Amino acid sequence: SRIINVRLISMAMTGYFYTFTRPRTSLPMSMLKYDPIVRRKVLFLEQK
Amino acid sequence: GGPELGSRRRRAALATTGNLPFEQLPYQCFQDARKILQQDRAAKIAQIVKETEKIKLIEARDASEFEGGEAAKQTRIKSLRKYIEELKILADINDPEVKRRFEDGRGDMTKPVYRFMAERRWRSMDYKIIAQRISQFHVVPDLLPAFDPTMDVKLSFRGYQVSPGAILDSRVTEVAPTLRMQVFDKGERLLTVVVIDSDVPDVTHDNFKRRCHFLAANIPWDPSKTVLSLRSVGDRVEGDVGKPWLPPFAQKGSPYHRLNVFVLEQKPGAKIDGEALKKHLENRENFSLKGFREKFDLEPVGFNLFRSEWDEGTAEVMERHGIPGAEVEFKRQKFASLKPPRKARGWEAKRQKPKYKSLWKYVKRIA
Amino acid sequence: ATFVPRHRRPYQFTQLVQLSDGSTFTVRTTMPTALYKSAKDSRNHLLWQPSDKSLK
Amino acid sequence: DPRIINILRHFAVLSPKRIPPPLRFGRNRYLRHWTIHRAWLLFRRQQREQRERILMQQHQSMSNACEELRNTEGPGTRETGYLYRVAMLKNGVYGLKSIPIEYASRALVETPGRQAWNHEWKR
RNA sequence: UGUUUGCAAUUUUUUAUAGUAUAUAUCAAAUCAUCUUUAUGCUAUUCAUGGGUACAGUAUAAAAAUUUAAGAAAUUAGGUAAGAUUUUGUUUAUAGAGAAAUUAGAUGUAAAAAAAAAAUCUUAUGAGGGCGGAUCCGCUUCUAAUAUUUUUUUGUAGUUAUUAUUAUAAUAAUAAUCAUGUUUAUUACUUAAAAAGCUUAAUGGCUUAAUCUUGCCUUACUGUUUGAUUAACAACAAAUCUUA
Ligand SMILES: [K+]
Ligand SMILES: [K+]
Ligand SMILES: [Mg+2]
Ligand SMILES: [Mg+2]
Ligand SMILES: [Mg+2]
Repeated sequence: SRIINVRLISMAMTGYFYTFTRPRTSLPMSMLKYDPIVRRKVLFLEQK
Repeated sequence: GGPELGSRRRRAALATTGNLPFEQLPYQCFQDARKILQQDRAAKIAQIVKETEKIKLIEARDASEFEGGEAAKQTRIKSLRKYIEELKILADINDPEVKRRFEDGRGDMTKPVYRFMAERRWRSMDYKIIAQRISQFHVVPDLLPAFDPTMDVKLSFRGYQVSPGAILDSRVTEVAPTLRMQVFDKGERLLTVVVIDSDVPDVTHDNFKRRCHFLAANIPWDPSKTVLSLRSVGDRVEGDVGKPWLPPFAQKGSPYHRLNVFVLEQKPGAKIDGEALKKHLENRENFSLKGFREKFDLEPVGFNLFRSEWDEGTAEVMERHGIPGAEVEFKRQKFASLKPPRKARGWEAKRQKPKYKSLWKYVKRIA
Repeated sequence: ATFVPRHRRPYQFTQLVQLSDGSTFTVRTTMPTALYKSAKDSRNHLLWQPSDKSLK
Repeated sequence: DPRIINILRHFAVLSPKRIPPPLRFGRNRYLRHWTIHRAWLLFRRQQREQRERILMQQHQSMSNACEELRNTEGPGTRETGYLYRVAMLKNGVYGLKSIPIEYASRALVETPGRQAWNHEWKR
């Protein structure tokens, strides 16, 4: 209940995602990850 | 007001200001601080004359007088001679123009003062990186048991200065490099330049061998010479070329090759025979710097590094010079498990033959 | 990457300190006063001048 | 509160962003500062070597007298070196009244006082 | 016209010229937000809101500024780079201050410089040593390097000063000596064990980093794959480490 599992959706609209955990009483996650569909580092943002 | 006078600021400041030496600027503190150093340099020069005349007295003195013989007389003149050198450097290390002349590159390197500051500049950064390249790239103990560089060596390929330990292309490293060597010691000595490739792969014996890519000797060098072109070693400058420059190459598959550019000093009055140097490399396919140095009594003084691996231009460079070995690729040796094959174990693994065809719904197509 | 801290120092003046004996010396201080006339000091304290009878 | 703001305004000026920036000298000025720097350090050497030379000479004089004093005898029927052994005693040297406060407290001053010296002092 | 106003001072690159690969200049970037009105106002004086005058290195009237401490707070833990290296406890002292509050402390040494002779091994991709079967293997002499000897010694100055003799100098002895460097010096080695710290108990480990601080980061990546855990758990599976 204290920790939630979020989904970091790629901003290349390729449908790839990364799942990381973070506390509810925190800000949304945002990272620069490697999208294997386009094979390039793009911006991944939390789903909601 | 042309480019021969300096920079735009100088050419500009040299036409709007007055003509007056920098030492004669009428500033209180600057002229009061130049008066302290003034009478100091007069006191140091007055000490060089007192220590100079003190050596003659010790020079024209029977060794029998000294309770220690001739051995105690050379150790007393040794400390005196060294004490004079420090006084010659301390007589101009505070001069404001000597610092300006050395920084502008117009300083005479035949004087101890300029060589003292030139050496204090090299050690500040350039020595540190080359001392690191020797250890990290395992030049020592691979090539030499121990090596502390004493002179600066900067090599440039076709004008562009290459940093120490940089993987260069097979086309860039196709012509003899130019060595920008600065020597901080007095006198003129003969310098021997040896470029050795220490990573030549020998597949027959499963090890690496050393191949010399360039060898020259009997190169007179003074602390006033800066540039040395390895192309004209026997045409313009005096020297004996044992082996001309060989284009570095590295076959596909093998790791990067290290090419070590070594500068070795010959002892005073020791000129390597032009025919005995070209005989050493005869029937020698594993050039050993250790043995070579011990035979000619040389001493390593300077060193620089640059690597070379397989690149697009490697194949074509071999064609021009006929270097054989282009159609040879190296693959990493694979070590398979040493465990003998064993029968599979488990309930499912046993019941995997046609005998248990009725139980194949539990044994086949398992995720 | 170690940071190189810069010194944070206030403005300083050169002050003349005239003790109770009339003697004057120069000091470096932050106060804006020019001359500090000291009526009471070690030169007018019995603990520092036990043999003086005028202060006794 | 108003007085406190006056205090904060003093610290706000000392903030790393408000204080002046690092100096920016040209070559001629920089070279001139180098000579001023070089001379000052040498000047300290001369003061240091001079101050250390006097300190050395004084110590040698004490050692000479002490070494000589150790070999002497007397006065009268006193064993050799009695005076040397008595001089090395440190009775009260590290006590509270070792050094008179008056002598130490008096210091050097740029200008003298109304009465530079008191000759009327009586025991 | 970014970069300090008196003049080729950092690195690399661009361009140009001379030049035959070098040399100088130039350009860009990195390092850094230094503040920029050449006077138009002020000041003094003088002369009728005003008009002059001032002559500037002892610079000047001629610009002292012209249109609410985060380096006082947050215990943020991973990749990488650099810097720091006993931080715990105990003990000593220290206004308020006490059994119990903060701060400062708490090992020692070195820094002019050695040369030379043989011996004992050990190593060497040293002499492509020699002999048996250039590199492999077994024998092996020679040189070189490290280590070791208490071994064989020789030298132990110079500089500053003192003392002694000698005719300010010379000689001998004695003491000091890291210092051309902003003394808060600096640099290297050394400073028992336990303890502190490292997400959490205990055990082991780390102080030469796995701790701490800071800069930039998010590889806490995708696919497949190697060798192991003396063939993980004395089977299988879920697992742990590791390679390309
Ligand atoms: K970090
Ligand atoms: K300890
Ligand atoms: Mg950690
Ligand atoms: Mg403590
Ligand atoms: Mg098993």
